[PDB]
Amino acid sequence: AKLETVTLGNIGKDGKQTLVLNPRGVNPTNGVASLSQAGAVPALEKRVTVSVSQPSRNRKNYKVQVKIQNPTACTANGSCDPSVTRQAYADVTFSFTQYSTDEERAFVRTELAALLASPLLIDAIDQLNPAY
Amino acid sequence: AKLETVTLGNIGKDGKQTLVLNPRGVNPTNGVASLSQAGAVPALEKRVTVSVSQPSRNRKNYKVQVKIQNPTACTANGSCDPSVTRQAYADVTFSFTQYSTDEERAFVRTELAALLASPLLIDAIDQLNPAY
Amino acid sequence: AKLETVTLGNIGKDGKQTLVLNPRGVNPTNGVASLSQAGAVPALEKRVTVSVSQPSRNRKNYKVQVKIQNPTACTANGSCDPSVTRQAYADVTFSFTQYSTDEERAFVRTELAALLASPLLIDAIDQLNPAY
Amino acid sequence: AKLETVTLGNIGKDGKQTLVLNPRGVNPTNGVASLSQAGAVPALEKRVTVSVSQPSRNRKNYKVQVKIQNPTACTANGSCDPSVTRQAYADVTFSFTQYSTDEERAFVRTELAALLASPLLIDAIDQLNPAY
Amino acid sequence: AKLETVTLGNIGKDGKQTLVLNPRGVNPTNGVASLSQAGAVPALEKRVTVSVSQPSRNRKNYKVQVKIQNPTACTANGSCDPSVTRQAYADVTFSFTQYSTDEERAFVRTELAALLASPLLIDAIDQLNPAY
Amino acid sequence: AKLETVTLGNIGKDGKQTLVLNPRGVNPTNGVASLSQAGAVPALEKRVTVSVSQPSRNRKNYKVQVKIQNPTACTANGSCDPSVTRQAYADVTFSFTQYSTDEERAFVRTELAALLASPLLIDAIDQLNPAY
Amino acid sequence: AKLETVTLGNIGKDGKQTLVLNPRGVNPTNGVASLSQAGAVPALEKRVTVSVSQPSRNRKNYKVQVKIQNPTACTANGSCDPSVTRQAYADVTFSFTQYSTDEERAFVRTELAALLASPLLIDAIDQLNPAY
Amino acid sequence: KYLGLLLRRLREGYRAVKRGDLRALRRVIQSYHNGKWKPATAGNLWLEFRYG
RNA sequence: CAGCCUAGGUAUUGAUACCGAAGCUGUUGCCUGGGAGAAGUUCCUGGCAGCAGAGGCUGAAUGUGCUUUAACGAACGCUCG
Repeated sequence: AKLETVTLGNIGKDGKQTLVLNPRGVNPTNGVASLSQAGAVPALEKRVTVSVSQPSRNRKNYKVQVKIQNPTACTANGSCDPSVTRQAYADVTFSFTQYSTDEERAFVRTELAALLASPLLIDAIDQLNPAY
Repeated sequence: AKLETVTLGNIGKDGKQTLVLNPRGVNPTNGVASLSQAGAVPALEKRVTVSVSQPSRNRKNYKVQVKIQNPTACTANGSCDPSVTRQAYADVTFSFTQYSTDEERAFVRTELAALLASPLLIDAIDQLNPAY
Repeated sequence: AKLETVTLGNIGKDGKQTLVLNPRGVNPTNGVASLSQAGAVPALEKRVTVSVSQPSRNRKNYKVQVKIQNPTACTANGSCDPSVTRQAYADVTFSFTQYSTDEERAFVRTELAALLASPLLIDAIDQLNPAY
Repeated sequence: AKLETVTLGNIGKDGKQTLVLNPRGVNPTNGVASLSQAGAVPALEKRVTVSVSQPSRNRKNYKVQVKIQNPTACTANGSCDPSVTRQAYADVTFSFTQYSTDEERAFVRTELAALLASPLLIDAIDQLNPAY
Repeated sequence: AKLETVTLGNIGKDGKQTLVLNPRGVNPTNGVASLSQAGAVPALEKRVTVSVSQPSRNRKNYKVQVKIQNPTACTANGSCDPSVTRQAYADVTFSFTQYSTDEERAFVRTELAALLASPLLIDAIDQLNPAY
Repeated sequence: AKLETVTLGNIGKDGKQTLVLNPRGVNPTNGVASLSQAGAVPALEKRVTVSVSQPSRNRKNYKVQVKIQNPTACTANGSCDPSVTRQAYADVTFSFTQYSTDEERAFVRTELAALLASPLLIDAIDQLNPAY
Repeated sequence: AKLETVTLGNIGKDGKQTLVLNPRGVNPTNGVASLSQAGAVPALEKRVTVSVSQPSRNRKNYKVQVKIQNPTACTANGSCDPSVTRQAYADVTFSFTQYSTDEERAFVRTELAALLASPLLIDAIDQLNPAY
Repeated sequence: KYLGLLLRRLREGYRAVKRGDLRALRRVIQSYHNGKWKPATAGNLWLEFRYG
């Protein structure tokens, strides 16, 4: 799982944009790999983090955490660089046991991946419509 | 956000299986819709819950939740009923401000999807390997 | 109500199975009639209870009970006995006034049968789907 | 099971009446859905209740309840209020174990429905004839 | 009371505008159906909510709440999307008792309707003129 | 907001009756205008009260209140003077901001009116049908 | 057996700090109780152990012991694990003859309290100065 | 081995607790005081095991 | 306050058995954790106590605790006819 330039192709409403998160590094204090889209302003960039927690003595459960942050520009008609106004967050935490299995791990991965595309979650996040 | 049967195809490590989750009863206790394997017994085994908490005092900041759970069970050589030996589960969340816009919500959706499809997360998840 | 072997047809999911319930007589203490389906194993026999309480003192509470039971065993490896491992219960209870009349009593019956066939209870109990 | 106008026909002795029950929604407390007959006086509306509780602890005991209420008033002389003087009640309760399957469950329903249609309960409750 | 696209005809001071509330859903926590005008930014839509509270053991009186909120955009000349500035509240609360009648309730309905139309409330709301 | 006779036409289920409301005294303890049936005694039965609460340390933020009270009474067969056996009533409360505009206030007014005129509210009120 | 919550006040020189001590158990060997602050950390939780003895053989006088621990809880310690750096011991020991009186005990009790409250002992316990 | 012996004596005390008895529970209590300890009142199971 | 019960909760091989709180719902505060964007903060997850949303039936106090506060038979007021 070595870090490197991640290029998400088609994403968005109409599915036309693409994202290029460049490789920042890994905070070692918490074992967190990070990726950012190309820019200059730390406060104005789409960011993603991946972390892999092994079964601690007080946990005994494997954890994978993946976060995504996207800030709004709301650039003003002058008067300085833009200002962060809104911040979209997404967080996923997958969890297994020590005798976990590759296959059902990938199974859960793909299950959630296709759920994210199914029309239910579409209008559940898209239009904020309660599942109903 | 209508509830119905969802057939997610191209699932798993090689993306060949398929899962059909049929609807359930939308939990009055917390307003959360539920989907489950086509059945019969797997209907009470596999679960996919979806909820959208509206802005409130704790919530500001709409909060969308998706919890997927897959219990692995086995039958001992002599038993009859299958007992759950393992339990898979993952939890995705999107917290979105009151002024959020639907375009960016779907961007977040598609970004999370494309990352889950990215080799990086399949490596760190399916193989449980810190990105290094 | 003379007891006789009752033949229930067009039953099950697809409505093609049949049940032949033969009288088990009446309990002399409980004053309740019982039927059971013909089988080799008395313990594996689908049973059917019916009770018609008489009006008590000062309230009269015209009361009827119907207790249907259905077992399902699974002979374990090495066990020479099909131990009942599973049981389904269904108890219906009708309550009428001392001035109630055949008309609405029959009405209520037909109502309950119709709902029990209706789509609502159908998915309410087949799939254990809460109604919302 | 989505609530909707539930229309049951062919009821009564003759099987020529029809009931149209509209959705009354769900108690957020008991988590129970409710349906009512459309009429002028809500106190004089035929009501029907559907409840399906969730797994309990350590026995887990899936349960479903249906309550049928049919009132009937009788406007007394000098009284401008059709006071409810009669009430018919029918409580149905299904108990399944968490190993249950929709096969057996639908088998239960159909058995109950056909039993409610058989001459057995016909004479048992239409005329309050204890069975023997 | 099936939810549907509400197409509200001429309204406003001169009565030339038309509004389209698409059905969002029904929060079960308090059994409240919600409609919102078609848009993207949840913070900037006109919405309505309807609740029908049944007679509790603690109140024993049917309640019907109709809440309406209208936001004002006050979009700024650049720098971000508009901000909620003004917030028009309206809330109607019909109450009736268990032996109430449909004719009575419709009477109250149309009564409020035509008073809303009448010159009095016209100047009492539009002009904030004290009834005088 | 002048007080005078209001002829409220096309009322009730069929929209055929009419209500003539003649003015009352404005309660100086609270500054509320009142209207009552044309009489005679129903002037002491039906009531329509109107209030315009101005900004304050609590109000800022005008509040316009319109309360409607209609008691249904009957005469016991042998009594003379009718007693109120029933009481319907409703209240509308507009909360308008200081910089509110008559355009917006009228728009909300007509919105309420026509929603009250809409199928949704008619069956949510008359039949007390929750929106499902 | 002491099972009482003590809501202390006037802590520190400023006298504006307050504390609460909740019982934690009794030590059925030496007649000792235990009380602590609300929390889950040794350093953040202050200890109060009272103990009362009775004559058996080794001594002919009572003993009222009181041990209070007020550990200094440091926030920044390399992680979110507030540890202890300065342990605050406060040991009080009494000895009363079996022919003493509740009056005499209260006398010593109040004299101790008053000396502690006066500016006499404050200078020797806080500023650490001898008797000039 | 001495640790094992200690744990065995503790297990005896706990089994006495589980079966339920106030006087027989003192089998181990007499193994430390080095003296004929007499009772004073009616004690309790968990009380005579938590720190006894 | 005491008791009585149940409407419900419960389980049960059905029959039978405990309780009346049940139960969940939300809310007040106590609120730690674990993980962590990296935060001039938002997100993942968690527990404790309290409040409000089951019900009535019967008797006791009219400021509160309790120990001679009592029992018998007539008269009086005083309800009835």
